[PDB]
Amino acid sequence: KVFGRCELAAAMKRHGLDNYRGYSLGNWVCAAKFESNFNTQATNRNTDGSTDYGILQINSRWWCNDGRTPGSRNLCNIPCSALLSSDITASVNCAKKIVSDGNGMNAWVAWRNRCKGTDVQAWIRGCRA
Ligand SMILES: [Pt+2]
Ligand SMILES: [Pt+2]
Repeated sequence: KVFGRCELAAAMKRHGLDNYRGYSLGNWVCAAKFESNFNTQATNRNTDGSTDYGILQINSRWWCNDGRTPGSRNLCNIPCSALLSSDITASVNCAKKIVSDGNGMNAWVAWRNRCKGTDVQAWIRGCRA
């Protein structure tokens, strides 16, 4: 599924991301835009043996188990295929775990590089809610 920005904002808001650990909703929508282009099926298969999965491009070395990545920690306790679902709940829950395990949104390179310190509210501006 490829989300619209406002639809994704509403789904993320239903799952408690607005102001989760001090990160406003627009930050999360912006991260998804630049990680995956809002595409729940996105994958990036890396040369290090790992793969990035789903709307938030969560990596298979630390966070989810794809069976094939050296050094697997599976800290979200989920198969990586769960992060390719059309509903975002597993990706949201794992994103919350990523932050809970010592990280800011700095854990997402696209957030640091394309959302950090910008007008992230542009991603929710004009959305119904
Ligand atoms: Pt889909
Ligand atoms: Pt939730």
